[PDB]
Amino acid sequence: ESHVKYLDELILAIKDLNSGVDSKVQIKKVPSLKILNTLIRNLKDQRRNNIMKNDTIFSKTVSALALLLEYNPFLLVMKDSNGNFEIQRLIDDFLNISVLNYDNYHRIWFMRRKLGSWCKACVEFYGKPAKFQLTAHFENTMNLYEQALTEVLLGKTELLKFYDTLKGLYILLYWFTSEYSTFGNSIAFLDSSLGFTKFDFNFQRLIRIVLYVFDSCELAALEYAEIQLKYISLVVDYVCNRTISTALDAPALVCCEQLKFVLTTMHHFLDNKYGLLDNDPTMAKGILRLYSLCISNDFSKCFVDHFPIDQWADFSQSEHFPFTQLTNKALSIVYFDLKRRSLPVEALKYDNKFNIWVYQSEPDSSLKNVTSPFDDRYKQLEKLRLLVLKKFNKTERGTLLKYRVNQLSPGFFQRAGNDFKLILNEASVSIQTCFKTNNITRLTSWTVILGRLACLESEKFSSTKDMDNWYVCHLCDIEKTGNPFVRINPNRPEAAGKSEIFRILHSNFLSHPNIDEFSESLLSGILFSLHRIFSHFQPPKLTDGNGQINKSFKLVQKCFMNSNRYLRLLSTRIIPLFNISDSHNSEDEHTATLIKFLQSQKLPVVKENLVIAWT
Amino acid sequence: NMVPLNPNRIIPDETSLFLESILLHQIIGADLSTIEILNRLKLDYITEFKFKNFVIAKGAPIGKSIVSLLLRCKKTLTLDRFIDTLLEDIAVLIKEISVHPNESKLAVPFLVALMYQIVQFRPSATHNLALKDCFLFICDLIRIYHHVLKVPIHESNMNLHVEPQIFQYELIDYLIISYSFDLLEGILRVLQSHPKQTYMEFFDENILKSFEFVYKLALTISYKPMVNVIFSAVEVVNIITSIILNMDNSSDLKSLISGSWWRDCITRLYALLEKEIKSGDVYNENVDTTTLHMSKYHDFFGLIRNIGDNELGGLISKLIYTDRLQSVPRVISKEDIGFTAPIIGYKMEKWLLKLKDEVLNIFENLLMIYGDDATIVNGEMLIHSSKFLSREQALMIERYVGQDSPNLDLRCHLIEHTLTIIYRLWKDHFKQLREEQIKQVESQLIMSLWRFLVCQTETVTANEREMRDHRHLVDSLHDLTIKDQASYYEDAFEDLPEYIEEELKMQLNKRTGRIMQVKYDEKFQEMARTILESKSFDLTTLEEADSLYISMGL
Amino acid sequence: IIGADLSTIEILNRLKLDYITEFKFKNFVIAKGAPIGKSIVSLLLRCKKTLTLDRFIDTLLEDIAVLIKEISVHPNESKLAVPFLVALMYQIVQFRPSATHNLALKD
Repeated sequence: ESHVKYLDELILAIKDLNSGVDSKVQIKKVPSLKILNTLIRNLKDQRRNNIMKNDTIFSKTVSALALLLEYNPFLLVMKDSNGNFEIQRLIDDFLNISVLNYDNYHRIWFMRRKLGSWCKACVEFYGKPAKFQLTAHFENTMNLYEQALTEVLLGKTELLKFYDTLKGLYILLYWFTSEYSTFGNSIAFLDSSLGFTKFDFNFQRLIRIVLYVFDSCELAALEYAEIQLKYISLVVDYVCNRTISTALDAPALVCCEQLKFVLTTMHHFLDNKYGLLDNDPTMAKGILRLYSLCISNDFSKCFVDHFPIDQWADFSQSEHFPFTQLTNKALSIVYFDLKRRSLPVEALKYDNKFNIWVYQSEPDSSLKNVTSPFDDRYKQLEKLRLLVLKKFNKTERGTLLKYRVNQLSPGFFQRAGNDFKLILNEASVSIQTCFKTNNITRLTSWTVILGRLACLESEKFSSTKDMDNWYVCHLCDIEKTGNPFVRINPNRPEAAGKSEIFRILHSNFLSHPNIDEFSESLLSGILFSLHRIFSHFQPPKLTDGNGQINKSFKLVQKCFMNSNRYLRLLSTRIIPLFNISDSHNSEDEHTATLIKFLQSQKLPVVKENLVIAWT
Repeated sequence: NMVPLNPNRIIPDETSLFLESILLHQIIGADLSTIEILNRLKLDYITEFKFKNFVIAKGAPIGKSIVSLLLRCKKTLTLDRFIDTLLEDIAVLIKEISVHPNESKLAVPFLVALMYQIVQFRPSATHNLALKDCFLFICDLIRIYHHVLKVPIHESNMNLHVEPQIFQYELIDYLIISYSFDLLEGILRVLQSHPKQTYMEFFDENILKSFEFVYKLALTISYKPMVNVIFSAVEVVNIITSIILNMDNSSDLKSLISGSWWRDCITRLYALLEKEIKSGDVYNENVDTTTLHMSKYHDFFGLIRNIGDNELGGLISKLIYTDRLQSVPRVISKEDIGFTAPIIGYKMEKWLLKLKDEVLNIFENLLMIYGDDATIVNGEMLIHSSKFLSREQALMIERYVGQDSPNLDLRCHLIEHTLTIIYRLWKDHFKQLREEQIKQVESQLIMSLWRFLVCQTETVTANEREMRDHRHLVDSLHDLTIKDQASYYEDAFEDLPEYIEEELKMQLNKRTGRIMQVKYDEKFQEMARTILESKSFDLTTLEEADSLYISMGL
Repeated sequence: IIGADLSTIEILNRLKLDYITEFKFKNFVIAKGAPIGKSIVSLLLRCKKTLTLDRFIDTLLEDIAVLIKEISVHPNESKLAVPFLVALMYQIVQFRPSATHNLALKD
C-alpha cells in the first residue's frame, strides 16, 4: 500500500510545523492545533490489519509521530482535554494496539518505552495533577482485569475472550516488568527504586495470585501454552531489569528476593506443566537466564536450594527430563554443571570435543545431551549453552571493556589474547593502513581501545594486570569524591617514554592531515584518549616554546572553539591534565601557558567550558 | 468455549509453603537455613519464655522453640492469623532476648530475618496491628542498640576504635537494624499495595516517633553511620512518602505527619545527598560521613537489596559452630571480612547511585505530597536539589565521563530526571520560591540550565557515525548490555527483525550522548531551556540572556 | 511418638554423626557435627515442592533408608537415627493407604 507515503506526507507536515521559532518543543499550549485530526487518526486507524501490522516503514512513521508530540510537548496547558483524561483515552487504545502486538517483545518494549517517555517524561512537565488521575484510571483498569480473572475459574466465559483476558493480563504485566528507565511516578507502582518500587511485590502478589488462578482454571490450546510460557519468560523479565547490569558477566541481582521468588515460581511451574508447547526455546531460555544469574556467585546455594529441578534427573535415560525437548536438554546442561562443580572437578577434565570441563559423565554414555548444540540457527540458544558451559573457564573468565575492544572485530583472541602487545601492534598497523576514506567506525573502536589500553598499561606496574582483570580502570575510572584530581599524581611516568601507544598515536591520530576536522565525534574520541593517557601518564609539553602546540592541545583549542557542548567540553577536561605535572609544571611554565590560553579566547560558544577548565 | 472446572484441583496451602520457606530459610551466605542457625542456640539468661505456647526452656535451642512454634501455630491458625501470630510471638521473643542485656542475643538477627521472610512471604494478608507491632518493635530495639548506630565520626581521641574487631555482635546489631528496616519497607508494602480505602490505621504518631528516633540514630550527622542502615532508613522514608501520596484522603494524614517531622527527615536527607562516594577507600575508615562507605567492617547485602559484597555472609557461613549447640555464636569478624575485584566497589556504587535515584525521586515525591506546601520545601528543594543536579553535572563532566564506568548511564538518566524535578518545581511549585532563596541559589539554577542548554543543535553527528564511537568510549558498558540482551537476555531479540536496529543506531547513540553531556532528548533539552528562558521571573537578566544563549544561539 | 515429647523431626535434628563425614543418596549431605535431622529437614522441605505425595513417600523411604543402612552398617557409630527415622517412616506409611504406593512399600 502507498499509505506508507500517506503517513510520510503527514510526518513531513508535522516536521514542517516546528514551533513559533526554530527550536521546536514549546512546552506550553499554542492555541496551532491543526494536526489534531491526523494525531487522532494515528491511533484511530491503528486498529486495522493492512500495514498496521508491518514494521520498517510504518514502524518509523510511528516513531516520527512520537517526535511530533514532543515537538508539540504539551498542548493541554490551554487545550487538548476530555471528560476524564485524554492521556488515558490514548493509553487504552495504545493497550489495544498492545494486545495487537501482544507477543512481539520487540513491539512491546519499543511501544512502552516511547509511551514511557510520554508518561514518565512528556507529562513530567507537570507531575502531580495529571499523574494523579492517570494513576487513578490505571488502578481502575487493574481492578477491572482482576475481577474479570475470577469468573473464568468456573467456565462461564468464551474461548478467544478468555485467551485475550489472560493476554491482557500479560500485557499489563510486561508493561510493568521493566526497570526504572521505562516509567516513573506516572504509574503509582513503578515509582520507587533500590529493589522495590510500589510495584515489585504488588507484582509478586500478582504472580502468586495468578498461579492460583492458573492452577484453578486451564485449557488445552497451544496458544494458551504460549501465553503461559511467555509468563515464565516474564517472571524472569522481572529479574533481568532487577539486576545491577554487571557489565558483561551475567548480571548479578539487585535483590535476592527476586531471586528466590523466581526460583519458587518457575520451580512450581516445573510442577504445573500447564500448556506444553512445541518448538519452544522460551523454557530453557528462562532457566538459563536465571542460572546465568546464579552461576557461581553467592546466589549458588540460593538457586540450587530454592529451585532444585535435580529430582527429575534420571541418568538412566536419553530422554532425560519431562518438560520439552530443548528445555530438558539445556536443563540437563544446567543440572550437569551443577553436578560438575558439586563433585570433585579433578574428576573433570577438558575432553576437548567441546572443550568444556567434563567429569565422569557415566560408565555407559547415558548423556545424549551432555554437551551437544541444538538450535535452528538460534545464536541466543547456543550462546546460553556456551557461556554457562564454559563459565568454569579457569583461565580467561574476566574483562568487560577489554572484552569489548575484542567484541567488535570478533575472531580476535585467536592468539595470546591476554597479551597487551598484540592489540598494541594491530591497532598500530590499523591506523597505519586500515582506512581509505570511511574507516570511521572500526578505527573509532580502535581509539576506544587505545584509551582503555592506556588505562590498562596504567593498571600494570601494580603483576597480572592485563586485559584479564579489567571491568574499568582505577586511577581514571573508580568514581570518587573530593578534589578528584587529588588522585592524579605527577610522579607518574612520561607518556611517550613509557607508551608506544602514545608514540605511534601521536604519529597518527595527532599528526593527521585532517585531525583539524575529519569527524567531530572521532576528534572528541581521540580527545578522551589523550584525557586518560595523560591522567595516567606524565604530560609531554603542549608547546615547546617555539610554538607547535602539541597537535593535541591544538585539538583542545580548536574543539574548544566548537558550536555546541560536544567537542568543546570534551576538550575542556584535559587542560588541567596537562597542568598536573612536574618538570613541565616545574616552573609552572605549563600552568602559565594554559592560564594565558583560558584568557586567549572569549568566543561566546565557550564561556561555560571555559569556566569549567578554569575550575 | 468452555474453560473447564478441573474437578481435582491441586491448589497449594500457602501457609504450608510458608512453613517450608521458613524451615528452609537461609540467609545469603549461611551454612544453615537461618532457622536452623536458631535451631542450635540455647541461652542461659532466659530460663523460660512464653507468650502463647512458645517455651524457650532453659534447655531450648531458640530454634527448637521457634520451629516448634511454627508447627503449633501451623496447626492452629489460618494464613493471616499465622502471619499475625508469628509476628507477635517472634517479636516478644526479640524483646525478651533484646531487653535482657546479659545474654547471647544472636537469635535476634535471624528472628528479625524471620519477621522479614514472614511479612514478605505473605504481604497479601499481613495486617495493620502486627505490622505496627513489629515496626515499632524493632524500632525500640534499635534504640536498644544506640551504641553502634551512633559511634563517634572518627572516634575522637578519648573514644577509641579499639573494638574487638567484631562483626560478631556487629552483625548482631547491624543485621537486626537493616533486616528490620527492610521489614518496615515490606510492612509499608503490605499497606502500600493494600487498598487505600483503609489507610488511616498503620499510620500513627507512634510509627512516626519511633521512626524519628531510629532514623536519627542511623543518619547520625554527628557520628559514623553505616551504609546498610543509611540505605534502609532512606528507603523507609521513600516508601513512607510513596504512601503519603497514595493515600486518598491525604490532607488528614498529612496533618498527622508533622511538618517539622518531614523537615527532620529532609535535613538528614539533604545531608545524605551532600554526602559523597569515595570508591577507592569505600572499604576503609574515610572522612566525617561525607564518604558513604559501608566499610567491610560492617558489610553484608540486606534483604530487598544486595549492595555490599556480603563477604560477611560468608562468615555467616561461619556464623555458628554448625557442629555445636553454641551458647554464644561463632565469630563473624570485622577484620577478616575485607586488587581482587573492584567490581565489588562498582556494584555497590551502582547501588549508592540508585540510592540517590531513590533520594531524588522521593524528594520529588515530597514535591508531589504538597502542591501547596510547607517548611520542608521552602525553596530548599530547589537549593539542595539543584545543588545535587549541578554537582552531578560537574562530576559527570569533570571526571565521570572519561572515568567511563558502569555508573555513567544510570547516573546521567537519573540526574537528567532530577533536572526534570527542578523543572516541575520551577513551573508549578514556582509559587513558593521567594527572592531570598532564588538569590541563595540563582547560581546553581541558571548555570545548570545553561550547561544542559549548550547542546540542541548538535552539528556533530545527529546520527550514528561516531557518536557511536562515544557509545564505545563511555557507553561501552551499555554496549555490553546490548550484546547481553540480544544474546542472553531476550527471547525475541535474537535475529533482529530489521525495524529495531534502525532505531538502535540512534537510540543507544543519544543514550551515550546523555552520558556525554549532549543530545539529551528534545524533551530533556527543552525542559532545561524552559527552566531558564522562563522570563516570567527574572532569573536571567534580559540584557544578558543574549550573552548566555550566544554560547549556543538564540 | 508417645513420650517422645517433640516434633520428631526435631528429635532427628538432635542426631549428629562424627565418623560419617560423607553422605549423599538423593542429595543427603551429612558430616561430623552435622545432624541427621538437619538433613532430614533439608529433604522434607525441598522435597515437598520437588516430589508429589507418593513420590515424596518413596523418596523418604529410600533416602532415609540409605541412612538406615549406612548407619546400620556402620557398627562404629551408634544408631539413634534408625528408631526415629523409622518412626518417620511410619508417619509416612500411615499417612494414607491409597496415597502410599505398594512399590514404595515393597522397597
